[PDB]
Amino acid sequence: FMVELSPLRQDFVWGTATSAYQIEGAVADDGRLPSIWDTFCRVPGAIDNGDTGDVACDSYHRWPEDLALLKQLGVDAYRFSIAWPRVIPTGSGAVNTAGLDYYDRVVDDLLAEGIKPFVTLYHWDLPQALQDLGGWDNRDTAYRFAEYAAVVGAKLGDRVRDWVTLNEPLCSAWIGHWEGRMAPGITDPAIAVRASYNLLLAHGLGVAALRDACPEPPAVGLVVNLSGCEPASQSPEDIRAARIADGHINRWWLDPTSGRGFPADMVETYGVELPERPGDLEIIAAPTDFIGLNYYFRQIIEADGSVPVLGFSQVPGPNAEHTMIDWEVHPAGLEELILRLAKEYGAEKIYVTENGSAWVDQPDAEFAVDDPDRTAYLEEHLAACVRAVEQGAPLAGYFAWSLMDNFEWAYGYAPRFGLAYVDYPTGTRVMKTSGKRYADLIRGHRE
Repeated sequence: FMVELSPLRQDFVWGTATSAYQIEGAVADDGRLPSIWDTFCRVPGAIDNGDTGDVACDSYHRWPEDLALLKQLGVDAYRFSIAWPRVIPTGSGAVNTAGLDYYDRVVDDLLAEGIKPFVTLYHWDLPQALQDLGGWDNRDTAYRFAEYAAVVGAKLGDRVRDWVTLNEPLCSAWIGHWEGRMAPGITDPAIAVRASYNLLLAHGLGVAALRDACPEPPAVGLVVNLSGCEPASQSPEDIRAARIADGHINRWWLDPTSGRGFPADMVETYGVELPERPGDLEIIAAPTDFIGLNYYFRQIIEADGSVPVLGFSQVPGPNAEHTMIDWEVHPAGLEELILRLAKEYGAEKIYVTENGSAWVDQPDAEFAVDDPDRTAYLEEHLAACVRAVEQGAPLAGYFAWSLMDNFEWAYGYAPRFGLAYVDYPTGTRVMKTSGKRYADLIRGHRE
């Protein structure tokens, strides 16, 4: 199968994405202080194989090697994140000049190569100093986030025009504070629900901070990892359970940012008093210029009385094709979610801010990798994007996760998502077949 991209407008944005803790390393260099992910990597058992982000791809010191990959791809845009503890290391007060200078240089270099920066402010690396004050269960953290947004926007917002406040708040809130599988490893539904609230408040305060501080008017959006939630059977119980999952995974984030309040069925499900103050709903519903869809899989849901509060469990998806971390391959789910954002939520501009897959790579001695399953996943999901556009969706671009292999959180380095292979001992990056195919597809679209 070879995807046909001609239905996409010529001003479609072709991109690829990374995040700071996953690639930068240099965790103690040039004024950086620890994040909650530094701390989590010191907890025995938290990360598969005892991996850490201490070195990762060493992109703090090897940024030109990333830029070389970006030029080889011919992407129009690069989505990367700013490390809060590199810029305001304690989360309050003093700005770390050297840290902010790094990102200033990245922006200039990208623009010199004709590549637009898409900047994520928060990609999970909360300063540990703020976690020591209660983290996202302290409303003050949202105001610290807004201050950080204003610092970064004032510095970069003459050149950076495209901004993400938070990446995947579901992961920060539910996986970081309910499941405990991501930093800070808390397992408490009440803390988790309050954290989800303060995260959404931080999003809204951050939108306002960027519009106030950027020298040129910013386009700002939230990034959410959505999954269609489908019942394992047509029993009334499974249908209802899948709808609760839909609230937990999708509507909890989309409804209040769209001005529809928090979904009443989920408020009743959680039974947690939201830490709400007058005016907060208007802040959370701050007007945005796009919505960022991260998509990897749908979720098949069954009713499950053994799961406290939620009463549902994910079960395996039925498609034969699964990635190395057992994520079902289902490109139709990407088409469907793009259309749901356009139709049900009236989204005026949608980006696929992440999509990609991890497979076992077999490099040769010079790190060349032929990755046919990663390539096929890419082509099939691009075809789903094309179908959504043909049905009227305002899809403005697509960002491949990821530019190169990197630290995949509690999985460690085992799942390689890169379009380019990374030899971690040397930092050598070598484009895989998938990345070369992506470059060919971009070129063919522009021709």
